Amino acid sequence: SHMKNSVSVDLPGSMKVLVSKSSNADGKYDLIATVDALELSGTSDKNNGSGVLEGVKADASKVKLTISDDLGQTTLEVFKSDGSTLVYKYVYSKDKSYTYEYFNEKGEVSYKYIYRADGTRLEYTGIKSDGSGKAKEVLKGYVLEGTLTAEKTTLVVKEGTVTLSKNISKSGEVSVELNDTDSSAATKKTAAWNSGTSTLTITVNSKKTKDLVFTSSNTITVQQYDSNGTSLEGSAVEITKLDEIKNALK
Repeated sequence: SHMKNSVSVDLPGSMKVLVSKSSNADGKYDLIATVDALELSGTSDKNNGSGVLEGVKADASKVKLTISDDLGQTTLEVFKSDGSTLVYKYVYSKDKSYTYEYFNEKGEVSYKYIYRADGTRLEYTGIKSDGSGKAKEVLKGYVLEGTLTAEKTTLVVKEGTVTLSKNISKSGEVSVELNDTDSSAATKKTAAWNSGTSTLTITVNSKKTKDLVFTSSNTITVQQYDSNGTSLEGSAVEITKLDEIKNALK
């Protein structure tokens, strides 16, 4: 793309926009960019690169790029020729976090990919009209699997008669629970969640055995209690594979 008497500005998602050095008789600035092979254009009351740019594809699809007033976010929408039914949509921030969505012929979401600033990911596949679907969380060393519903995301790990469930609410709040179908007092596992420290403490035969901590870095650590069940010993150790979570549930 080209523009007489202009300045190039770098944006989130490794995008670029050209903006005029000075305003026209109506006090406005001209904008131009090329995105995924198509030229978009617009005008703005501001001089920094922010505003709305639009274009139209060969197949009649309508494309719209919105650059936030402080340059911290970009949104790219592709609609049907009606200008309202979404085909796909993606959003980048200056910290490198990013979300991509695809839609069915009715304009309802069917797939969603989320990349967090720390490099971990959430992936939702086969999303239905009722809001349900398959869910996967991709961490450093291993992947967790489960389901999406209208209320929340639930990731599940099973070992023998024990089931561990990691819940994530609409707003990203994490809580964890454990249930064991074993009847014997000698071997049945139970647990207590502390929301104030993001920690699950496991008990067997009335005594504390270990602490599993669910950290702000999206990792899990394990640490054992002494043989009396009184104090933690050694140092906490970071989990690196799924089999090590299963080991902790034995």
